[PDB]
Order: sequence, then structure tokens, then C-alpha cells
Amino acid sequence: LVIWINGDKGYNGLAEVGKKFKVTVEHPDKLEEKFPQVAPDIIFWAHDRFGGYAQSGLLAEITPDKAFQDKLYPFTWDAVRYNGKLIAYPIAVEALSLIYNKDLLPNPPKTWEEIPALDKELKLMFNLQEPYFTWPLIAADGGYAFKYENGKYDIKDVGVDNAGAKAGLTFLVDLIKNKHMNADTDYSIAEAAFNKGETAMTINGPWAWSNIDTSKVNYGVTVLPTFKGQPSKPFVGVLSAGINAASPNKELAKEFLENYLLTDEGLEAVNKDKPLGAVALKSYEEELAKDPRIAATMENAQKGEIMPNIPQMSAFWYAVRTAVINAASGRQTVDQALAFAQILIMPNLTEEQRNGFIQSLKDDPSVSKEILAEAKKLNEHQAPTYKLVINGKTLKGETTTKAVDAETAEKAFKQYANDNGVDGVWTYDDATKTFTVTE
Amino acid sequence: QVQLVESGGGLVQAGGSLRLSCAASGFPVYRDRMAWYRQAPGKEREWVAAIYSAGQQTRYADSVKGRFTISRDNAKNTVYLQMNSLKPEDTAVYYCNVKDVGHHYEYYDYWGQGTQVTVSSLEHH
Amino acid sequence: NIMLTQSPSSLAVSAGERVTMSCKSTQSILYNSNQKTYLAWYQQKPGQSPKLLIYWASTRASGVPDRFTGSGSGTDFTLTINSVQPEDLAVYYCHQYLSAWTFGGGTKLEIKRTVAAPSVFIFPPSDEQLKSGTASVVCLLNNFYPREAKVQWKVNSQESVTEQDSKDSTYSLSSTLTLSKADYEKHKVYACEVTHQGVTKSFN
Amino acid sequence: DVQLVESGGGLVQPGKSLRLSCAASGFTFSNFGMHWVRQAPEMGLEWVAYISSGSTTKYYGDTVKGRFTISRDNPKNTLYLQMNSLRSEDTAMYYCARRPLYDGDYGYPMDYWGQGTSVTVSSASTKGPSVFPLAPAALGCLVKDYFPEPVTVSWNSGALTSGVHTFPAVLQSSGLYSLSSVVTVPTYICNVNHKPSNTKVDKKVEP
Amino acid sequence: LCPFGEVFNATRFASVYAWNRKRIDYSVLYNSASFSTFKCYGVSPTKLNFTNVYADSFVIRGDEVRQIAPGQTGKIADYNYKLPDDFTGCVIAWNSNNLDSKVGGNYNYLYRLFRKSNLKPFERDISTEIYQAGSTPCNGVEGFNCYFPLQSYGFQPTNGVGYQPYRVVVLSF
Ligand SMILES: OC[C@H]1O[C@H](O[C@H]2[C@H](O)[C@@H](O)[C@@H](O)O[C@@H]2CO)[C@H](O)[C@@H](O)[C@@H]1O
Repeated sequence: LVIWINGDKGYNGLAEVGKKFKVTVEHPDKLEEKFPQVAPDIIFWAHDRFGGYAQSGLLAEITPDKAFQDKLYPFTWDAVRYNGKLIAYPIAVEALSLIYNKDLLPNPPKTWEEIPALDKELKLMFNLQEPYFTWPLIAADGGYAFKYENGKYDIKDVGVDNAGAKAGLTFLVDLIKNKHMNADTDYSIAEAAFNKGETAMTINGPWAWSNIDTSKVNYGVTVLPTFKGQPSKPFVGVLSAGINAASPNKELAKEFLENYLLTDEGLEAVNKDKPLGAVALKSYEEELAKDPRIAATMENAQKGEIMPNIPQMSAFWYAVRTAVINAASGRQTVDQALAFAQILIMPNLTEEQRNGFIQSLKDDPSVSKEILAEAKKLNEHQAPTYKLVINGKTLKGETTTKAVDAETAEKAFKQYANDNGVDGVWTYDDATKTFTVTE
Repeated sequence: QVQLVESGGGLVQAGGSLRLSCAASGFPVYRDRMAWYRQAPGKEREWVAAIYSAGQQTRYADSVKGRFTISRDNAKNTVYLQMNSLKPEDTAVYYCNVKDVGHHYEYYDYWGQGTQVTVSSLEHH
Repeated sequence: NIMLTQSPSSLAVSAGERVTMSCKSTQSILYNSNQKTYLAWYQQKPGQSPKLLIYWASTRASGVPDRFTGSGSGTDFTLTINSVQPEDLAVYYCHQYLSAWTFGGGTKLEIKRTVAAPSVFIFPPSDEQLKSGTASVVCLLNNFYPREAKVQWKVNSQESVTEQDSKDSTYSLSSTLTLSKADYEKHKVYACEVTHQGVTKSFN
Repeated sequence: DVQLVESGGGLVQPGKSLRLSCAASGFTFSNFGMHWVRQAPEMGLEWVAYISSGSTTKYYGDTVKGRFTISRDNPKNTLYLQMNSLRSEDTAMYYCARRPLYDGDYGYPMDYWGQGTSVTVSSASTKGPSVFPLAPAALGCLVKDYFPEPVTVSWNSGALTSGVHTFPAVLQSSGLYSLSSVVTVPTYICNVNHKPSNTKVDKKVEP
Repeated sequence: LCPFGEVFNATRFASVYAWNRKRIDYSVLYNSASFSTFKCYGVSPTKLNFTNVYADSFVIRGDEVRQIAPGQTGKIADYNYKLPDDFTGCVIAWNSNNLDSKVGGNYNYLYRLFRKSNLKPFERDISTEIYQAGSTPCNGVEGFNCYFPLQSYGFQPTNGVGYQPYRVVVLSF
């Protein structure tokens, strides 16, 4: 068996778990983008890419067991559900949390705006390259990836252009411009800084905890700070296992997932290597919820929103990433970056039309709203009386006219018949509204 | 002395895009007003877009607001009209235009040679 | 939108020889992808819906006689008929269908033949019309050529000529004189004299 | 075979609205785009409107944009054209035409046209025609004082068509129309139909 | 001393339609041998040596300097900058080919070309709304009888004295 997981997860622990079950595990770089093009027996990733994989047909639908369904949390099953069928086996629920240094600061900042001042006392930094870490601050003030109405996602509407998203991104670029956070830093640099205690506070998921546990520096985990009185709403990730459609060992991989990995011993061996967070298995989660860090993770998950599993997600991410970079490095303004993300999210646009709209937004930002409206219109456009009967000696026929009074109609028809040389007896039937003239 | 030469355009399918260029010689492109007019075959020449040096930077006709845009480049002394979501109504000859008064308030409306933009409408299989 | 100008507006020709009618385009209508010129030639017979003749300005539509051919390029095109038939009497339009759709001004084809002797008929007003308060007298010409013919009334005249029928290539004409009941009653004899290249009809 | 028939034309006042229907038979209506094209004696053929197969794309003529709306009902195989704010320039005969599949590749242009219906606009009202025989060899019947001037004259209900001469309707000084239709012969009845007045008159012509 | 260096020798002079206004030794200006036109109305240039002093700065073309005077009529005097008929103060103007003229033309400077009505003395109009020549509304959109009210000076280095860029400062007391 071949397993692909991210480089920051517990690859070693999964290796021993597979060894107890041969099983081979690898951690290739950029596996979320390598998987669609290459096609590994099973891949562990967040549920957002799994919907796109299922639409492309790369993931084989798994036959579940009702007892197995009852053994795990139901909302995880709903999250890994696409069009009413289950495409993956949930493993863990991971959400971002604020990890601060106890020695550097007694209590975490309650609001985002306090963070600048605190920072200028030290003279906060995290991963800015990936939009997963930046998104909570953008979405704190109403920004949404896709409108969720009556349980369904509206692809036609994208909320990355809301005034809340603009406010969040302009606050973040103000933090960057105040020399408070490095624009070029990534996950690895942020981790290295936090182990050495250079930075007081950071945003990270459960998986990083073990590494900090190796640095033996005291760390406190809590909810992300509120933005303008509104809490940050981080995307909730469901780290799940997807079985490849072309897997020659589909049944073996399914049995390994059901009976060996998703067990108390398997989860406790994996979590020791790297903290998975809120696990999907009920008993281990109950035995682990006593740890305050899992409680903070679950609180952040409750405050935040789970990632959609629609196939229009990955492209979205790319757009947002670009937007964040366009705001992080100062190459272009916040509003322009959000307009570019909105353009890039549109699925039906041809490459030439998309490039044209990108150029039009580049060279004139004064009418950006009208450009976006026309682009959205293009994207939607490319989405795949009284009657007379005369019986004379010469003419026989009929004629209909518009008259309000019967007397007026009979006078008009008398004039018409005289005009046509008809002179004879007249009869009228009001039931059928017919003037019958004959000789 | 003043010379306006247009380039770009040609034939594009409905919904495509184009970038008309107006190269200007004899005057800096940063001036009071540089505009783009369209003339259809058998109609009257009408105003499409314009870029100014004071007040609102760009102004557009109602029928082409959003789809079109106008920008200027000082280094290459050019005015660019970017046309998106083109429709068969946009089939016309486009002229870049300036208004320069010589000396006696009889402003010579300097026009260019004009470029043909034909926005076809054909169905493909 | 691309305008098209058809020339000549009207031409007259006998049967058996060749005709060529042109039309000019405002701009070249050559499609880049296929390198095919997008123009058609349509034939509309009098009182009939237009009938497609030629497409791509060179290809011949199904069922079109071989005598019809289309040529031209750039911004000017021509339709050529090698052996004009009397049934070919119609209006031909060149229609471009690249950017929107436009049609030409229409080129009307006339059929020339030997001069024909008109048959002259007289029609006095019917008694019913006289009862109606007005009178109308009709002078009628069957099967005459050419169109030109002068009619004079002998005791407010309307002249109506039918289109040249394709079967025989002749004309028919009506000159109608309208008078009041009193005006018709005052006079006694009514006649019309017709002068033509190829006669007076009277009644009391 | 492919057949298109128009209906709904008639006499309407300026500024009113009118609905034109085009019924198709012999081919799949939902697969082909449709055109509305009008012709007038002083106008020639002129394309008016175009609707796509799936109604996604619609185009309108420059002189009729903002007033004419084109629509279609695929299950009923019907095409509708709604005209608003009619002006005196809109008097014409309208045809519905079929745009063949993928004229960008095959290139086959508008091929099948309907019979067409005459839509006229004027402040004047309709009036039933008056039919008068002509005593004879040629004989005929003459129709006076009708409006508008779509009118069909046949002989013996179309039994005879050889020697039939019908003349274009000519405008009188009184604002009406009139025409005479005649036939050369060695009983004869001429049939006159004026649709806007719904007037069908059968005239026997005798000396 | 008064800051005449900020006024006379400033690198940037605004267009005449948006002429610069500033609030405040004159014999040095009278005999500076650098001033092409120095004409004073209501006061003697030599007797200047006053509670309100205002300096107006703009750039015009050569044959329009005579429009900066009381009672004059013309585009600069009508729609750009008008002085009162009882003006007490004066006008200075000098050639600016070396500074304001750039090779290939200098089209930065602007003047207002249209306005609905003339202007009262001592006021500045900065509005850049579309002018209506006819009666139909423009809706902030050009077209027939819809004109942009500003126009640029084509200050080419080869222009004659009549069309050369003049810098004009008006000292009003
Ligand atoms: O590129 C943005 C990225 O965000 C999320 O990726 C997370 C992933 O879910 C975690 O398991 C871990 O790898 O941290 C990543 C930080 O980017 C989305 O899951 C992913 O689809 C998206 O591309």
C-alpha cells in the first residue's frame, strides 16, 4: 500500500501503524496538486479537495457499515459526503488556534487591534503564503467563500468582495506595512521562530503542537482574536482518507482503514507522533477532550465554518492565495486583489476573456465594480366583434366588425350592404350575434 | 506635427476581447483629453471612451460602461482601449481622437486612420 | 453590422444570354478560422419567400441550377447567370452573415422579349356600384410588351400594372376612371384610346 | 418536410403592441436558432431579431432594439415576437427563418423561410372591401375601399389559375385601397379574402 | 521679510483654471531686469514701500497676458480668472520657455474653454463637469453638444512669442 500525506502530519506514526498491519507512506511536496495530475493507494487530506477529486472521478466510492457510521461523529460524515454518497473515511477534525508564549505574555489579546500595540512592545507572525491561515481574519467580518443558503452552496455568489473582506485585508496589509509581520515568511519560518521564542504568538493547527513540545517552551492555546468585535471564523478542516479509484488493492485499503487505522490504538499511536486534533473516533475523542488544547480547537471549530466540499473550491483557493500575495508583497492594492480573486473564481470564462478582464482591472480600477458586474454577466451567459352574413343573388359571404352597440352594427352593415349592392330582408340573432341579410 | 496612428483589432468572435492601441506622435500622451470614438457603417460617429488629466480620470459612454476600458502609457506614448465581452453591435471602425486648438479657437479635431473591429457571431461544433 | 450595396438597382435582359450583378461590402467579410468568405445570394420571386441560391459566395446550394455562379473577394462580389431563363425573373439579394445579418438593396431582374400586341378590354361600372353612389370604368390590357403604354380617356385616373409573369413574360395593365353618380349620369359615351409600340375601345 | 407558418399580423395603431407567432413542423425546433426578418417595398429585406436554440443568446436590429422581444417555446415548437411602441416605419411583411446548425463550420445560411405575415401600422381603421363584377373574352371582379391591403383574390376557390391576372393594390385619394382581378375565358365565381376585416366574399360574375 | 521666493520662483505653478492662491520689498521686483510685464493699477510701483495681500499664480499663453487686466474680455478673463474693474494692486508676467517648455511638448497646463456664464472677479472654479452646449443632458458623458470644459496648451519649444508659456502672478491689496 502507498499512502500520501502532508509533510506536517504524523508520517512516522502512520508508518508504525501500517507496519503493525506491507504499507508504505510518503510525504511528497504539493501533493494536493500532484494527486490530480499523477492519477498512491490512499491519500490523507482535507475534505475540500476531495469533492473535486470525486467530480473528476479519481476517488472510488466506499461502501460503509451502519455500525461504522455510528462509531464516528455524524457531522464529519456529512462533511465528507458529496451528492449523498460517502467518498472518504474521516480521520480527524483540525482547526486553527492561537498559540501564545506564557512567558512573553500572560493573557492572549482579546481583539486583533490590540495585537499591533503589543507587537510594538516587543521591538505576531505566522504563515502568510497559504491562504488557509490568512482566511480567518478575512472572514471575521462577513467574508465568505460561497453563500450557504438552505443547506446548499451558491456558486453564482462569491463573498470575497464584501466590505468585510476588504476591511480584513486592508488591516492585514496595514500590519505588514507597519513592519509588524514579514510578508515573505511561511509555515516553516514561523515554526522556527516560535520554538526559539522570538515571536510571542502565532496561528497554527494542532499538528504543530508536538514540534513545540520538543522545544519545551511553554505554550498556551486559545481562540483566535476577534476582528472589529467579530470573532475570526477559520475554515474547519476534516483530515480524511480517500481511496484511489484505480487502486488494485481497494478492498485491502478499505479494510486497513476500517479495522486498523480508525481504532483506539491506531489513533493513539498517530496522535503521539503529531497531534491530529479533534479525532473523528468517538471514544478517543472523549478520552482526549479532557486536554484543554482539544477544547480550544473544538471551540474554534464551532466559531468557524467547515470548508465546502464542492469542486469549485480548489480554484477558489488559488485565487485567494494570489490575492493574499498581491496584498502581502505590496505589488497591488487590496481592492484590486479581491477583484482579481473574484475574476479568477469564475469558472465559465475563457482564458482570453479572463486575461482581458484581468488587464481591464489592472489599467482602470475606478470602474472595478462595473467590470466585475459585466464579467459576472458573461460568466452566467456562458454557463452550460359582431358578425354579418350576406346571402345575395350575386355575392355570398361574411364580415366581422368592431361595434359596441347592436343598433350601430346593424346601421353599419346596412350601409355596407347598400355599398355592395345588397337590398333584401334583414334578420338578427343575438345569441350568435349574427346579422343575416338575404334576398 | 500631430499624428495619431491606430493599430490592433481585426476580427474577433462574440464574447472575445481586443486591445486597440493609439500611438501618438508630436505631443505627450498626458494631455487634457484623449478619446475613442466608434463609427458604424451607415451610422453617425459616436463617442465611446475618454481619458482626462483633470477631474474624473476616465469617462465612458453608457452602452460600453464596464465592457470597455481606456488607459494611457507615457513611456510608449500610447492610449489603450481594452474591449471585453464584445457583441456584434461593436462592429465598427474605432478612431482615437484629440481636440487641439491651433491659434484662433477653431479647434482641429485630430483623428486617426481608424481600426476595423468586426465582432462576428458564428456557431461552432 | 456590415452594410451591402447592390448594383445595378434594376437591369433588363433577354433570355439565353449572360448577366452579372455585383454588390460591394463595407469591409472584408472573410472569416479567419476557415478562410471562407461569408456571403450568400438569395432569390426572391415576386409574391414568394426568399429562396437561398449561393453560400460562401462560391458554393452552390442544393437544387440550384448550374447556370447560377458566385464569385468575388475582398469587398466586392458578383452573381452570374450564364443562360437567363424567363422563370429567373426575381429580385436577388446578397446577404452577409458574419457580423450580425444584413441584406442588399435588392437587384430586380427583368426579362426582355419581342414586342407583344396588347389585347384591349372595356368594363363599364356595374349596376350595384351605380347604386352605391359612384362609378368606375376599367380599360384593360392583356399580354403586352414592353411596359410603356399611354392611355387616354374620352367621355382622376389610376394606373396599375401587374408584374411580368415568368411563364410568358408579358404584362397586363388597368386604367380605372372614377366618377360620381351625377358625373357618370351626365355623359353618355365612354371610351379609352391606347398608344403602344405594338386602338380605341368605346361603349354607350 | 420543413414548414414554417407565421400568424398574428394585422392592423394596429401606432404606439400599440403586437404578438407574432411562428409555428414549425417537420424538424426539431429545439435544436435550431430562429430569425425574424421583415421586408417592406421601400426597405428591402432586413434582419430584425435572432434567438438561439436554447434562448441563451438573443440579438436585435439597431432600429428595433429596445422595443422588440423574441422568445420561443421548444415543446410547442413555437417562436414569438412581441413588438412594443410600434411606429409608422414598422409596416412590413415578417418571415421567420431557420438558422442551420453551426454556420461557423458548415456555413449554411438561413435556408427555410415561412410564408410571412403583413403587419401594418396606421391611425386609420379597417374597412371591409366592396366587390363589383365586370360584365365581359375576359371578365373579372374589382374590389374597392378596403384597409389595409393584404388581400387574396382567387377564382372558383382556386380551381382555375391559367389566365388569372391580379393587380397590385393601388392607393386612392380617399386613403383606401382597391384592385381588380380578371381572367380570360373562351359559371365563374371569384373569391375575395381580407383577413384584417375577416371578410370572405364570393362574387358571381355575369353579363 | 515677505516670502516672495515661494511665490515667484516656485518650480510648480498650477493651471490657470485652478490658479494657486496665497495669503501674505517691491522695488526689487520693479527693477529686477527679469520681468517682462509689470503693470500696476491703483498704486505707484515705486511708492509701494495693505492689511490684506493675496498672490495669484498661474501659467497662460503669450497672447493672453493682456487678458489679465480690469475690464478685459476673453477666455482667460471670462471663464478662468477675472479681475475687478476697481482693482487695486497689479500684475506680473514673464517668459517661461526654459522651465515650462519640454521637448516634444508640455501639455500639463490647462485652461477652461466653456462655461454657462461668466465669472465674478476674484474666484476660482475647479469643477470639471461636462459642459452642455445644447439642451440635451450629458449625464457626465460626452457626445454631440457635450464637451470637456478644459483644454491643454501645446507649449512646444519651437513656438513663437505669441504662443509661449507666460508665468503670471497677481498681487492684490
Ligand atoms: O493552499 C491552501 C490550502 O489550505 C488548506 O490546506 C491546509 C490543510 O488542510 C492542512 O491539512 C495542512 O496541510 O495545512 C494546510 C495549510 O494550507 C486546504 O486543505 C487546502 O485545500 C488548500 O490548498
